[PDB]
Amino acid sequence: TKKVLIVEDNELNMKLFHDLLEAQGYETLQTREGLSALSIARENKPDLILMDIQLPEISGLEVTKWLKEDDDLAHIPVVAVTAEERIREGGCEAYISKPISVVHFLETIKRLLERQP
Ligand SMILES: [Mn+2]
Ligand SMILES: [Mn+2]
Repeated sequence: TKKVLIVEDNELNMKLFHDLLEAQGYETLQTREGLSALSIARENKPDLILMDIQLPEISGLEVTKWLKEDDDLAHIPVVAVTAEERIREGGCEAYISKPISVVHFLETIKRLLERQP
């Protein structure tokens, strides 16, 4: 089963993302903090990271830089959740804007998670 690490401080958004991903048969890991996301990634090896760029304590883009600096985490695709240029340059594979489109969101994540090994 593929696992998606969701980094989102907002309860409503976290629940929406979790519900949508669970419906697809994916397992999820959850946290509201950028630093914790790094720790969790090293302890549970997620297959994709859904990163809110607008976290209250830190920029998700700075967290993404730390991910790319780690030899074990650099390969994990990161999808930014923003409220394209900056995100792509930051190391994110794609971006999802809010209000999010359910189909666009799922298509984007499946495209990155479901490809021949
Ligand atoms: Mn948020
Ligand atoms: Mn669940």
